[PDB]
Order: sequence, then structure tokens, then C-alpha cells
Amino acid sequence: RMTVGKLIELLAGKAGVLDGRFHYGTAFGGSKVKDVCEDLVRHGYNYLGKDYVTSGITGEPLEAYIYFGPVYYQKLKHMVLDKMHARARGPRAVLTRQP
Amino acid sequence: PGTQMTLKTFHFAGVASMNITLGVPRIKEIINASKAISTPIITAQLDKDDDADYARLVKGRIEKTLLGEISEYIEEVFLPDDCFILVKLSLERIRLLRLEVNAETVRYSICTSKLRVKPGDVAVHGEAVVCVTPRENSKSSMYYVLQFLKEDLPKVVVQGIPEVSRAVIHIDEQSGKEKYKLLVEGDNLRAVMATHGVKGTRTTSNNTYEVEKTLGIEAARTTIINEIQYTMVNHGMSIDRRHVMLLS
Amino acid sequence: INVEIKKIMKANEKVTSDADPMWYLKYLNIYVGLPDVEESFNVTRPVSPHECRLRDMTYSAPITVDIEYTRGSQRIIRNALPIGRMPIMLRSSNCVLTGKTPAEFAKLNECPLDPGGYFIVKGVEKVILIQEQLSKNRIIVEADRKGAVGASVTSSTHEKKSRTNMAVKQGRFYLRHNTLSEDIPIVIIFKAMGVESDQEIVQMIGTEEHVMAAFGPSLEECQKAQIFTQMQALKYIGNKVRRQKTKIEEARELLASTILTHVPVKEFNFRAKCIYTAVMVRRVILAQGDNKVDDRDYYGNKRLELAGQLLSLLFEDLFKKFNSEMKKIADQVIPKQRAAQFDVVKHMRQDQITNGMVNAISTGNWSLKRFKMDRQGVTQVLSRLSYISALGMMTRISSQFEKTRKVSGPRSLQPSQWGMLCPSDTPEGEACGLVKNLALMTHITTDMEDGPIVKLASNLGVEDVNLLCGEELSYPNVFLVFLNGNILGVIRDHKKLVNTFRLMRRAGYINEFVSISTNLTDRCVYISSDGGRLCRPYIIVKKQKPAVTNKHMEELAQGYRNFEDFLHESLVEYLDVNEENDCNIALYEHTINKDTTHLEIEPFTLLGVCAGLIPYPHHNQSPRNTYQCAMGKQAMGTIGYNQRNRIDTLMYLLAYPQKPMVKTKTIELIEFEKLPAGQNATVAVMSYSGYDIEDALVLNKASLDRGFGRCLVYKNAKCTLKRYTNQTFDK
Amino acid sequence: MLLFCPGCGNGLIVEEGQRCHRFACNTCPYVHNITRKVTNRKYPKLKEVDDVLGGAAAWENVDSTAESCPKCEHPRAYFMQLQTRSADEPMTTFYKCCNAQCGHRWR
Amino acid sequence: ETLEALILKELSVIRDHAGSACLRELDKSNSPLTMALCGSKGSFINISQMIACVGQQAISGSRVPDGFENRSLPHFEKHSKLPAAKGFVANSFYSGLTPTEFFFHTMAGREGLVDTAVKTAETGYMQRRLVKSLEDLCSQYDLTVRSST
Amino acid sequence: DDPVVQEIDVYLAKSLAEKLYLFQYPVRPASMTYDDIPHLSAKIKPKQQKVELEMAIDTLNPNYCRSKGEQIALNVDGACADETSTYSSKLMDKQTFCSSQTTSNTSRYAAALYRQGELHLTPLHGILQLRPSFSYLDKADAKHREREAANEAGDSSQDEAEDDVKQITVRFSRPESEQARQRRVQSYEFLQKKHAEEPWVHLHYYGLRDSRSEHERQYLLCPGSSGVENTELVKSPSEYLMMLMPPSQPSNVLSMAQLRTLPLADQIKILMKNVKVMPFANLMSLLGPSIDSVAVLRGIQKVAMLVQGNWVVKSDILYPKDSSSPHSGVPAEVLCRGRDFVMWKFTQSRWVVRKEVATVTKLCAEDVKDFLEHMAVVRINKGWEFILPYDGEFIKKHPDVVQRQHMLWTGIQAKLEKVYNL
Amino acid sequence: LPKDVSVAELLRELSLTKEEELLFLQLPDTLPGQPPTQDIAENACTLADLTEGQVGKLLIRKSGRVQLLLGKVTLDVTMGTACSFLQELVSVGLGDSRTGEMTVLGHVKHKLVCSPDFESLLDHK
Amino acid sequence: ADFDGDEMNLHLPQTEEAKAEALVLMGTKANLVTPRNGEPLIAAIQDFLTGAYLLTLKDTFFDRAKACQIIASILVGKDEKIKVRLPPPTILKPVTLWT
Amino acid sequence: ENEQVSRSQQRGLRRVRDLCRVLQLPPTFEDTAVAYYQQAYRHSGIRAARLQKKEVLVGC
Ligand SMILES: [Mg+2]
Ligand SMILES: [Zn+2]
Ligand SMILES: [Zn+2]
Repeated sequence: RMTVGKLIELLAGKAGVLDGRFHYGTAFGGSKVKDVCEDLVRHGYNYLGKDYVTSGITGEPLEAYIYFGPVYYQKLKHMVLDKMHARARGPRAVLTRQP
Repeated sequence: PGTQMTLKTFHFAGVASMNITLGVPRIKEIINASKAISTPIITAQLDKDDDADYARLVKGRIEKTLLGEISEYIEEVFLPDDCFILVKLSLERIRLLRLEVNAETVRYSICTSKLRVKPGDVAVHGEAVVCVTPRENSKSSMYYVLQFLKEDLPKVVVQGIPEVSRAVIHIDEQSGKEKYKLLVEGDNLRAVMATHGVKGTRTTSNNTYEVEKTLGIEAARTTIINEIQYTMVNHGMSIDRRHVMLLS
Repeated sequence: INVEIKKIMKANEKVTSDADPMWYLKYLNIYVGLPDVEESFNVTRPVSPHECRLRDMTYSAPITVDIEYTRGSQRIIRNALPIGRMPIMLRSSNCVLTGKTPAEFAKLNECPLDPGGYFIVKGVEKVILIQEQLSKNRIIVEADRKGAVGASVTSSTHEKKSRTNMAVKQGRFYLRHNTLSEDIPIVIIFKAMGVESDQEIVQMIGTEEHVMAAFGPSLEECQKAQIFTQMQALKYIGNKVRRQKTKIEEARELLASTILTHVPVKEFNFRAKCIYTAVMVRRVILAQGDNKVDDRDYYGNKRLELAGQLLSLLFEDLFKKFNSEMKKIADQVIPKQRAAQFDVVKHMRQDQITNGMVNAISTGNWSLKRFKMDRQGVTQVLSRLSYISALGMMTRISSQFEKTRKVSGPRSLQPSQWGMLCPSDTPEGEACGLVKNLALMTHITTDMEDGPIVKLASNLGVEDVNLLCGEELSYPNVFLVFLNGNILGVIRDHKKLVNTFRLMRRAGYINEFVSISTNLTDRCVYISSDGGRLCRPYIIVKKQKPAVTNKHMEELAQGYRNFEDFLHESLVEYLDVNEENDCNIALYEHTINKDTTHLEIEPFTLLGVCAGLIPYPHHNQSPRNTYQCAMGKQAMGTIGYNQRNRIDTLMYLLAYPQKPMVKTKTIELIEFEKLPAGQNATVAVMSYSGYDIEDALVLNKASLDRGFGRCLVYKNAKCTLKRYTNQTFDK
Repeated sequence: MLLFCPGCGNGLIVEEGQRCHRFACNTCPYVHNITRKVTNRKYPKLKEVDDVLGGAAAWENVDSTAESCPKCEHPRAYFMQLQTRSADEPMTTFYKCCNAQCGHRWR
Repeated sequence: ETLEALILKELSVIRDHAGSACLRELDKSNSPLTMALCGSKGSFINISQMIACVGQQAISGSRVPDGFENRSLPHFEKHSKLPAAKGFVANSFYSGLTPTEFFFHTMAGREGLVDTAVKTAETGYMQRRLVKSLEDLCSQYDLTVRSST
Repeated sequence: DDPVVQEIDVYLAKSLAEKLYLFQYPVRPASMTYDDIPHLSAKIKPKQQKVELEMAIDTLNPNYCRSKGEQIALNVDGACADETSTYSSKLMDKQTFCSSQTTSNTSRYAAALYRQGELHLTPLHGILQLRPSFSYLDKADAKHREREAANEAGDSSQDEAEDDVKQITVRFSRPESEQARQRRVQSYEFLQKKHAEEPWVHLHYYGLRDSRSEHERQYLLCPGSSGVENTELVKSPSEYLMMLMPPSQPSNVLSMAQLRTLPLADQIKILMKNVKVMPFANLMSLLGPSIDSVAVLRGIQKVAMLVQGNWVVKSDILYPKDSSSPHSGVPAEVLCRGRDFVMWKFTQSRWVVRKEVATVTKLCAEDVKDFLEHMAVVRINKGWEFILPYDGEFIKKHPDVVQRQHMLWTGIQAKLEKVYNL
Repeated sequence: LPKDVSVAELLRELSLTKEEELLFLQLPDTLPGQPPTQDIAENACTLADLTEGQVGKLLIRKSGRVQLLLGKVTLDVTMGTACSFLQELVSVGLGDSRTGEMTVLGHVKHKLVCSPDFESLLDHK
Repeated sequence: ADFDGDEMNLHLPQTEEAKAEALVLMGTKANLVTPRNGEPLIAAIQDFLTGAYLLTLKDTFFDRAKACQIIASILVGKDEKIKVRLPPPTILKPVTLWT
Repeated sequence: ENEQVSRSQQRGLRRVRDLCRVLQLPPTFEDTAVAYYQQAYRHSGIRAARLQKKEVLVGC
């Protein structure tokens, strides 16, 4: 899908929550990558978002760094509780005796 | 595979022209078995596939050439004694295109489904001069029907098959030898096979109705199989030949 | 409700019956008043829109009118007589919500951030989508089914609409109309419209050799018949006239009024109509060569009808029906009832217009028999899934096609949508490409008076078309000037004309919404002044430097000036699609070159309302942006400050909504941060346990336990205890 | 050509009188005898294209040069990229390699 | 058409050379490159588009048609056949796309969407017809395929 | 680009203002003229100008077909009736040209006669386009219809006396409905009958070769001196532009153009309501140098107060007595008191603490924030600083205004100490 | 035939030859004047209200500029549509209520168009 | 499917013959290949191709504990009644590593 | 029924309808009024009357 914008938003949000600011994702503009990289390197974090992470299951560090960061996730109205359906014999239609 | 097909473009089959319907519309036209299809393609093999002169000769033989496409000027001259239309054939362009067309062939081309022009009306004066003198037919037609001739005189066929609209010289650049073939955008396979210099034994077509009517039902089945397989391969997806054989 | 309704009332101010003359009903002035509720016994009471939502009633205002009539030849005047109920759009001029403070909004149980602009009928919120249609009174050159390149013109006036076509099926031009039995040659119509000499016809068509060569067959076919005078041609047309010398009069009436209604004839003078059809034939001849076929998807030829024009047409139809019913009742009552003089006040049905408006707004189907218009899906239920959902549905635009065929032409994204409509915002599904959204910075123009435009055009040297023959139309330097499809005249050196018109519009003597464009291919200067056209503001650039400087922006920030001052001082001007087709616009200051006329204000204004929520959208793919807009239209979150008192059939709310950390300027503009529809979570992009194979995600149990993602679903259960005809009630 | 009567302006046709061929109108007794030769050429467009095509130099109007294919790993190739399917999340490739007259065509 | 083909060839040369340069300069253990090598998801073309350079936006197998008079957008000169003025995207997804390039990409995306929307219906109808016609055949025990009759 | 040469004068003549007509033939090129064609008559009407020329054409010329002439003459007229014949002889001899009216008003059109160093203009009374009319064919069709009627009547050699007495078919003069009456009035037949009601006037033709042409050609000139100052045509360009273009008839709704049309007091009030912070020099520049400074000062003293050399709009101006806080709903009097306290704190010290104001005024955070944003900016480690610097020039120039504002601020401070118990 | 210009037109009409020529210029709807004692109102002021004598001057500046000074304002004169059909300027004088005289004054060949210089009127005030 | 909110249907036969025919003819193990061209459709997918690729890389060298854990990660269900059959290590003299 | 409705009965019910409509009454009032009118019109002495009687009956 080539969603580099998601990575840029993650990096900007991480820099913002580190320095207490609100970065802008304005189309054809906004905060550049160099600014958020400098903000990350200033607070002592990695300039690429990837951080040293230890596996919780085995207790051993991972061979590759994990890309952590705050992302603005939104929940949709599509719920499994409202979409779950099961049909017994039940009623039928008057014209054609079908469910 | 119809859902798997993307209906792409730019698939000119290596000639960079002659846009042909391929994909789901092609499969639909094949399975509908319509008598007239969109953009029919006829592949003709040559006896002399190494010579380009023979290729252009047989191309001019099979391709329909109108009178206005070869004549350099057509003028309605009203002399004080009589009025007539003078057509000047461009012999230079004729020998450039290698068309076997002279004043006699042009005169024979006229008087054919053209308001019943009598043979005495058309005459030849020079080597490439044609004089047409129409007469009143009395069926609500007078001498000032000359203009009507000006509307359809250049649009008369002098050489080639009327059903053939466009024929091009395709070339194959195989490392062993570069051979020449004819790609005809027409709907007449029998005429193409009947022309001189065309190897009719290795002539195929895209229209299944023409193949059925000309070379039998088994040739039509084979053409359907080959065309469906080619259309399927064009999209990169493969189908077992047994399915298309059962369909045909 | 302030101007158009008064014009509609003035158009039907007097209504009278044929029987019993000297009797009439004269309307004086109509008022709409403030929204009220008829709950109280014969008493009106101010009602808030939220109360109308709760009580499942309509939010309308009583339309009254003052009149004068004759009962027994004694003129009786009425100063206040209610005649209907018009539903009041929220946040309008007469709405109770306008001119209110957020505290007063809280006192009325209404959200201050609510966009409004939607009607409330029977408790449901209906929104009238912006309708899109083709521009009227315009020649369209297009290919037919058999490949024949013909022309069409749909002449639509305030009364009748007629689409007449012209074809070249047999090398000659035949004119086809719905009022003719068989298509007739164009030369016969030329001879019937006053001009009888064939030389003048040929000069009007064109003096080019190919033009005469193409028009030859038509002249020959005309000379074949014995049609050489106006009387013979009119007799032939009348013989070809369908049933609805008498035939000659009917043919002349159809040629003068029915055919080309938009082209006006002073007194049976078809000179303008002759020039119009000659220009049409010339365009067809020029299009018969190089395939310069006009496209339907070009938005410069599109018109947007808002709710105002639709409501005006509906009110006009309802008022005409009411007047017809009143005249019928008068004719039935007055001549035989009694010496008791009949008066209209005893039969002024007040529920007719009210029920008509209520049904047309609720059901959404509009059937106008006076205009033969049968539309469906005009009004839609406002989606209250979230604030973004309603804010985006409020600026929706539907297509005229309405899924009649998968053409893929109008469904495609045309370059004409630049700055006008959002390119990425479109519903994913069967309605992809037919339902669109407006841009962030856009405006729809209204109708003008068109008087000073004609005056300035006449004073700018435009010679009258009646003064010269059609031969001047064939000159390469003579350019035709039009006006809303009507031939305004001819001109030479159109550059000076266009420059002077633009300078006069910038000065303020001409309305800033009047558009002017030039087509060098057809050599036509179009002057558009009708409503529904899309315009966009642009900074004027003169000699490689924009007119707007840092000092002007500092004054704007400090409050010395506003946008209207920028409009008046020739700094920012509105450009139409047809006008921007000829102008040169620069995206940025560094892109400004010598051949630049305007400057783009802001590029991110290209996106719409929903697409503005996308952080860094220029780094993502277009289907991703489309899916994001589609899901944001269905995103869960807070609706407004009055979401607790609001009782809807289905509502989704978030427990702990949080504003995004990466917010676009559009978010601050639409105040989305005050009503967020999501939460910021510490996401780690990695593969874990293989439970996120295809698009899935793994959630933390402790996070969900501590309140992350907690949601609330509010449903409504309504019951009614109504009294029947008999004296019994539900208990 | 198209001629018109100076008197009424209608189209002139060519007929034969009692002495010579003449132009005349059908709505007025105006006539005009032909003295010298009159001609109207049109100069129809001639076929200029030789209709020769398919050259290897003209066919190799593509970017693909010195790449590696999973069929015959020859340098000269011919790549085509397609993005016209939303159901297929990835893109679509079509590679041809006819350096040694192989003529491959795959996805 | 010759000029169009030459310009498309030059743009494709730029695209493929930038992609080769990006693939050569990228180091191993790179997650996009790793997922492209194993073929699980993505390819080298997507990597080159998102890192080095986006390719030429092709509508119906051709450059962006002139929506306005003799030009695609009013921001370019009339009768201008420059690459950036006809659909070329010089910048990549990482550096950010210009408004014109973003508009052309959205045009291509909407074209693909409507193409798939029409294709789905057409293939559904074709499949319905084919199954309704071919549902009668069956393989018998004598190795001969016979119809219902 | 100076007018180096060709300084031609323009004269006006009113001799042939009502007798000058423009005749143009759209079907006759300028090469061939009607000078040699002998004309016969011209029918014309004073009102509703529509001239019909009747000219004579030769016959012995080789460009005329005598057989077709005899045919068309026998078709249009009878055998030897000759009572009402479109042609005197048995050949087509007379030709009819009909005029069509281009436009109703021709005042903007004028004929220009150019002589050495002068150009004389003459108004046109009307412009008509002359085209060859086909009216003999209508009479020929009427003659054919009456001949067909005669042939139908003559089916028998001897026609008995028909008892076709005209029964009295007098139809009712029914009262026509207004719609049908308007349709009849707008009908083409009614207009044609109304045009025909006007009697015709016959005129003779005088060609260009006639001496009368050159005799009357001199009437386009006017006797006058070379240089004469015209009494009229002396209006300024602004008056001309007004003539050729006659008119049709948040708080920042009114633009600057609409503002300048308002009285000075209203202008100052609206500017102080919009900006709320501005110096005296900026106000003088915005209002214009043509306005006296004393009037502007007296106007601004009524709606503004002096704070650190700058002018700040009064509290009651922004918040009317019927308004309220949009954030808290408190009455406007409390907002005015809080804003006066903020302005007093700013006059006492340039730095103002938001927490101290919120504690003293007992107001919410949003009201204090709105009060401070109107006249202050946030400075880190310093609090809120006045947006404009100390303007000592206006203070030194107007000491009496400074003293009056000082005593007004003293009274305001007394009121604030009485209310908030400072 | 190349498209001529008004400056060169007047130059060849006066310098190259001395024969008089009949022109047909189109004046604007309202002239920059007031009807003198015509019983009014800011109505249209045409040539029918003005008197005889010198009413304006015709200036020919450099680079092909052709202006008409009709007082305080200056209009510009350009070439109109080049008509090729016959245009006969005649004088129809109805001296008597029963018989009148039609006097062929001359032929019209060129057409001029006079337009207000709106740019100067705008930059002036 | 792509697990993006798509709904799927689940039917339960009410006849033993129908159940047996469904299990035999429409068995998942018996329809691993499509009848179009015989290509197998039920195979590895994303996060399985990349995982197996990174596992079979030449850089991979696992000790006894990690290799035993990765092997036992599949010993569930019917694989609980079979021997592990730990393969011999490749390198053993410097360090005992399983590739 | 509803077909044996005299022209006078139709006029009376239409009068009831327009009378309850000009007062802007809910449809329940119209239903109750037309029901009462149809119930009162069952008498022989009521159906055989003048237009004044039917109009005042509609009013009542
Ligand atoms: Mg899915
Ligand atoms: Zn003639
Ligand atoms: Zn290879």
C-alpha cells in the first residue's frame, strides 16, 4: 500500500509527545522529517523510531528493533456483536414458505 | 479469470497500433458467436517472406484502394461543347505503392453500381487521364447530377477487396530470418486466401463466423480454442486446454 | 425566503375566474415569520429545533399573506391570513439558532459547533444534496451511435424546455425536434426563417472551401425540391408539423417560440435565430474534420442547483396548483349557490402547501408536472455517526446520471475538479464517482441582473449582429461574444475586450461572479452570469509579483481589513472553471514566471472536509485516502455538546475521546479537535504470534481493561398511544 | 465550384442551351454562357505512409536494459507495469526476454 | 505519438534506473527489501516508487489527457508536452508529492476503481451465462461426455 | 507616443439628421454597384421604415433567357389580363428589393465624411438591409390556385345556375379571453395587418451619376470656424463613467469602502470595535489625511481610553448592555468590570499575571483569556505583555489628553477598589 | 489582402491621395456631454442633442494609437468588421408629404469603432 | 478474504448423507488445488513466507534451547503422540548450533 | 358503500374537509368529523334538506 504517511505521522506524534507539541500533517507541507528527527535525538530517543525492545514471552531481546510510536486509531461502527447472526427454523414468508 | 483479468491496455501485440479488443469483452464476443465482431484480425503468410517488394505488392492487391487515394486531381471541366469530369491518376504514387492499376483498370472499376453508368460514358485520353461524361437518367436526375458524382467518384474501389479496410506488413525479427506477414483488419478470409501470393494454407482469422463459413466447423473450433488461449495468456493467467476444448 | 418567494408571489399576484367577471383575488405581500408550533389551541409558541426532534414534529414557520378580494363587488382587504407552513432550515435568517451565543445554545439544547443547514421534518433530519446537471442553452457537438458527429441544443426557458438536434446522417444537415413528424433539411428552415437567398445562407455558414464542399449536398437537396420562398418552406414545415393557412401559422409559431426558446425574436425577426443556427452548422462542419468533440464531463459546462432553486420551483408549482384549485372552487360555487356572496377566505386551504412541502422533504421524490421533472433521492437522512460524518454529508453533490449506466466517463476524476471538488473523497462502492464532495475553499455563484453586463458590452464596441451579414463570422480575426448561450454579437481584438472586462470587474462596477472566457479553437468569447457556477478565489499576479504583500496580511491579522477588502482592492478575485481555463495559475511563489496571471492561495485546500483529516496525505496512495474518507464518514466519536439530551434511533459514543497529536490545519478550521472521534495509542509495528496475518491487529488486554476503546451504544424505543375516531384511547 | 446568380442569389446549375453550355438559376431567367475552360480541382490526399513497421531498433523503445530475468537471465529485456486492479493489492508485472530469441512472456 | 512514446521511454528509463540505484544502495535486513525478495508482499516496483521515484501516471495506457483547453491543468503553459505537465511524478512518497502529481495519482486510482467496478459486473453476468449454459454436461462411465438429452 | 501628426478635427452637421438612411446589400459585393441599373420607384413609410425598391433590368443582354422570361411572366400573371400585372410586357422586367430593419434605435450610428483635415459626422435616422424579395412567386401560386378552382368549376361544358345562395353565416363576436386576445395580438397576421394599415409613399430614384447627388452631397458639411470651443462635452471622466455605468439603485461585516461612507464617529467606533488596539497615527492613516486631527481625537476619546500611549476600545463598546459572555453566560456588566480591571493593571504595569486577574475578578479561565488576548501576548518567563510598545510621542504631543485620561483612570481605579475591595 | 490599421488608413487617405472618403464609425451609447437645454437626469446624450461646429479632435500618436478627444476624456478608434458587400450611403429627403427625393450620397467601404478608454477612466479616479 | 470486516456464512447440514458428501467431496484436504490449472491455492501466505524465509537464511544459527523451543512450538494436537527426533547439529566443536 | 354517496353528501364531506383544513386541524379531527357526519347523515329527515341545513350541520 506504500503508506509512508503513516510512518511520518507516527514519527511526528512521537516527537510531539516527547517535546509536548502538536505537529501538523498539512497536505503538501507540514512538519518535515528532519525536525522530528532532531526532536527525537534531543530527548535521547532514536532518530528513526526504532527502539531496543525485549520480548515479553521469552525474556530475550529481539534481533530487530521495533517501530514504536503513538498512532491515532479510530474505532468504527462495524461491531461483531451487531453482525453476529444465527438462524433456527424460525418463521417463514406467507407468499413463499422460506426464511 | 474474468475477475482475475484487469482489462489492461497498450497490448498492441508488438505493432504499436491496431487497437484490438482483448480481455472480458473479447471473451464475450467469442462466446456470443456474433457474425460481426469488433476489430477483426486476419493473419496471412507469404510465399516470399524475405522480400519487402512482394509484401507491398500483395498488400496493395488485398488492400482496398479508392480512386481519390491514388488520383492527384479530379476536376469538373465544363467545356463550351460538353461538360465532363477529368481524373488524373498519379502514376508516380502508383509505382511507389506498387499497385497494378492503369487507366484501363480504372475505367473498368467505373460503371459498377454507380447509377448504371454506361461504358461509352467513361473514356481514356492519355496514359493516366479518365473522362467521365454522365447523362440524364430521367428518374428525377438531370445533367446537374455531376455534383453527385463528385460526392462518390473518389470513393470507388479500383483495386483490392471491398471488405478489407486496412492491411499492414508485420515483420518477425527471428534470429534465423526476418519474415513478412500480412495483418488485415477486414472481415473476408476467403478473399484474402484467394489473392495471389498469399499462402492460404497458413491463414487464420479472429472472427469465428468467417472461419466456420469458409473452412468448416473443425477449423472454427480450432480457431476458437486458439483465440481463447491467446486472450487468456495475454493477461498472464493460464487455463488448462481441456476446458476450452470442451467449451468449443 | 427573502427575495425569490416575493418574486414568485408577484408572478402570480392576481388570480381570477372566467365566469362572473369583475371578480379577482389580488396578493399584496407574503411573509414567512418565525418558526412556531401549533400544539397550543389556536396559539403559536416559539419552539426550539431540539424540541421538534424530541416531539417528532416539523420545524416550520407559518407562511401568511395579505390580500384584497371582492365578495359582493365590495372590496375586502385582509392583513394577516395564514396560507401554509414552510420548513425553516437551521441557522438560516429566520431560524432561532442564528445570532445566538454558545450559552444561549445551551439554553436551547443545541450544539454550538453544529453545522446546521438541514431541515427537521416529523422528527427526522433531512438534507437536500446539491444537484449537478448540464448547463442549459449550450450547443453540444457529439458523436452518435453510428459515429455521426452531430449537434444538440436543449433550449430551456422559464416556461418550456426543448432539446433540438442536428445530424449529418446522409452528408446533409437534418434538424430533428420533438414537435416535427420527420427531420427536415436545414436549408428549408433557413428559407422559412426569412432569409431566402442561398448566397446569404452560404455566407452565414462560412466562406471556407471545405465548408462549401460540405454544405454542397444540402443546397443540392434543397434545389431538388421546389422550395424557394418563405411561404413554401413554412407550408412544408406545417405539413411536417405534428398535431398538438393554419399549418403555415403553426409552423411559424413553432419556429418562433418552440424551436430555440433561448434565442429571442423581437417581432417575428429570426435574424438572431438564423445567425445561431448558422454558427451551429459551422461548428458541426469544423467538427466533421479534426475530431474536436466536446466532452460532457468538463465541469465548466456543469451547473449546481442548491436547495434554494429546488424549493423555489416547488413553491411556484404549489402556488400555481393552489391558484388553480381556488379558481375551480370559485367557478363551481359563485354562479349557482345563493345570494350569499362567495369569498375565497372560506376556502383558503392552509394544509395544501404544508403537506406538499412536508411530503417533498420527507419522501424525497419531486414530481413537478408543470416542468415534467420526476426526481428521486433529493433529500437524505442526515448521518449522525459522528461530527465529521455530518460535516461531510452536508457538502455532498450527487450526479444527474444516478447509476443509469456504467459509463466510466463522469465516474472518472476530471482535471476540471481542481480547487472545486475533493479528488480523493468519494464513497467506495457502486456510487464511486457519482457522489462527490466540495473542496475546502469553494463557492457557488448566484444569478445576476445581466443588465450592466449588456450595457458594458454594447459600450465596448461590440457591433450588432443584425447590422452585418454572416460572412464576417468566417473571418479569422472576428470573435463571437455570447451571453448565457445567446449570441451577444461580434468583436475584433478580443484581448482588449477581455482585459477591459476583467479590469471593470476588479474595479467593482461589474459583479465579481460574472465569468468571461475565450475559446481560440472556436473563436468564441463566452460571458457567463447564471447561477450555480463554481468559482475559486485567487491572488492576482501582475508583472511577476503578487498584489498581496506582507503588509496586507499583517493588517488582516490585526483586523484592519477583511476578505471583502481584498476583493474590493483588486487583490483577490474569483475565477470560474471556464475563466481559469485561459488564465495561468502558480502553485507557489517560486513557480511564478513571466506568463502568470494568478497565484494559488493554499494547495491543501484541494482536499475536502474528510480528506483533511488524513495526516500527510501526499505520502499515501489514493485508494488509501478514499478508504480513509469512507471510514471516517463511519468513524465513532462524539457528536456535539448536546449529545446527552439528543435521542436518536442509533448513536455511537466514545468513552474517553482524545484529540490527535498530528492535526491538520483543516482540523483546526473545522474545530474537530473539540469533538474528536478516536484515541491515540502506542502502536508498535511488528509481527506477533501470527494473529495479524492479513490486515489484522493484536490488542492489549490491560489496555482494554483500563478503558481503551470503551464505547457506548444508545438506541431509541418509541411508542405511541393515539386516540382513534371513536371516543376510545390506548391505555 | 459553387456559383450564385447576381440577381437573386440562388445557386446556379449547368445546363445546355441552344448554342452552348451555360450556368442558369431556377428562379430567374438569368443565364451565363461559358466562353473559356473552367475547372475546379480538389487535390485529394494521397497515401504517403509506406506501412513498414516492426524494426528491432524501433521495437526496443523501452527502459529495460541489462536486467536479470528468472527465465534466461539475459541482459536485454522488456518490462511493463500495470496498476489497473484494486482487488490485487500488489501491482502487476509483465517481463519479456528475447535477447537470444527466447520470447518469454510471464507475470 | 512518436514524441509521446519517446517521452514515455525516457521517463521509464529514469524510473528503472532510480529503482536499480535504490535497490543497490539499500542494505540487507531491510524489511521492505526482505518482504520483496521472499515474495510475501510487495515488489521492487513498489519499493522504487516509495523510496526512489514514483512512476509515470498512466491513464488508459497513456499520459494524462488535457482536461482543459490544450493543457491538463491551468498551472502549465498551453500546448506544453513536458513530462511534469503530463503526469510524471518526479518526487517519491517519502519526499512528498506535489499537488499536480497527487491529483494525477488520484485520477489513476479512480480510473482503476471504476474499471474494477465495471469488470466485476461484466464478469458476474458472463459467469452466470456460462454456468447456465454449461451446467448440463457430465462425465459418463464410458469415458464419453454427454449432455442431459 | 505623442500625437506627432494627423490632428484632424471633427465637425457635426444636423442638416440630414432625419433624412439620412443606410442601405446595404448583403448579397451584392462592393465591386458591382447599381449605378448603371435604371431604377423605377421606391415605396416607403415614415413610421415603421420598410422600403421596397422597384428597378428595371435589361432583356437584350445575352445573360437573360427570353424563353424562361416568357414562362415566368405567364406563370405570375394571366394570359392578357394586364389589370394587375407584376410586369408590363410579357417578360420579367421589374425586380423587387425588400428591406429588413436591423435595429430599432440608430442614434449610436453615424456617417463620417472625410475631407482634407476634417471629418464631418451625421446621425442616421435608420438602417435597413436590402435583399432580393421573392414576391412574384406568391402571386403565381395564388394564380395557380384560382386556375385550379376555375378548372374544377369547368368540369362540365355548361354549368347550370348553382343555387349556392350565401346563407347568413354571421358568427358570434364572442368575448375573447384575455389569454386568447394576447395570442391574437402577438400573432404574425395581426402585426402584418397593422404594418399594412399605414399607407405607402412613392419616391423617385436619383443615381450617383445625377447632378442632384453632388448637389445634395454638400449638406453633410456644416458652416463653422476651424477652432470653436464646444459648450457641451465638458464633463469630467468621473462624471462620464458614472453616466455610462449608472448604479442599480462577525462585526467585520462592513468593508472599508462601506466604512468610509459612514460618519467619522461611526468609523472610529467600528475600527475600535474591530481592532481594539491601535495607535493614533495608524488611525489617522486609515481614516485619511483629509480629516482634521482634533475631530478624530474627540471621536476616539468617546469610545477609547489611553493605555501606555496606545488606544484601547472601551469595555461597554464591545459588550452592549443586552449582550452576555459567550462562554459563561454572565452579564455584560461583569465582563466590563473585568476588562476595566485588566486595563488598569496594564496601565499600572506592563506585565500582567493571568492567575492574579482570575483570582481577583473571580472569573473563569476562558473569560480572562479572551480579555488578555484582545490586548496582550504571551511572553515566556514574563507573563502577558502589551502587544504595542510604549508610544511616548502621542503622550508628549497631547499632554492635556494624557491628564484627562489619567484622571479618568483614577476614577476607574477608585470604582474598581470600591467593587473588588482591592 | 492584409488587415489594415486606422493610422495607416488615414495616412494613405490624406498623404498618399487627396480624394474624399465616406466612413461609417460607431459611437458609444452615451457621449461625455449633457443635452443642451433639451428638457433633461443623466440620460443618453447622442449626436441628435449636440449642435454644429467643432465637437472633438482626432489624434494619431506613435506606435499606431488612434484617439478621439471629445473634451476632457479621450476615446480610442479601431477598425471594425471589414465589410465586403455593397454599402450605399444615400439621403432620402421627404420634402413633400406626397413626393420625396432619394439622393445617393456615396459608397461606404470602411467601418470604424469608437470605444471609451476605460483603463484611463479607472486610473484617473 | 482479507480480514478487513468481511462477513462470511456458515451452514450446518441436516442429513448424514449430505454431511458425508460435504466432508468427502468438499474436504479442505481434498481441494488443495484448483481445477482450473492444478495450481495449489491453499499454501503459505504473508507472515508465513517472510517467517520461513528469515528462518531458512544462512545466517540463522540456533543453540539447543531455542531450537528445542521452536520445534516444540508445533507439538500440539495430533502431534502430541509422536517423537521429537531432534536432528544432529551442524557445527559442534566451537559451539553446538542448529541451523 | 362509499359508492352510494350522493353529490350532496360528497359536497358535505368535502365541506367538512376544507373547514377542518382552514382551521389547521390534525387529521384525527378530520377523521372524527367525517365519522360524525356519516353517522348523522343516516336519518331520513337529515338527508332530505336544503344546502343551508347541510352547511349548518357541517358547522355543528
Ligand atoms: Mg475484504
Ligand atoms: Zn438566380
Ligand atoms: Zn533472459
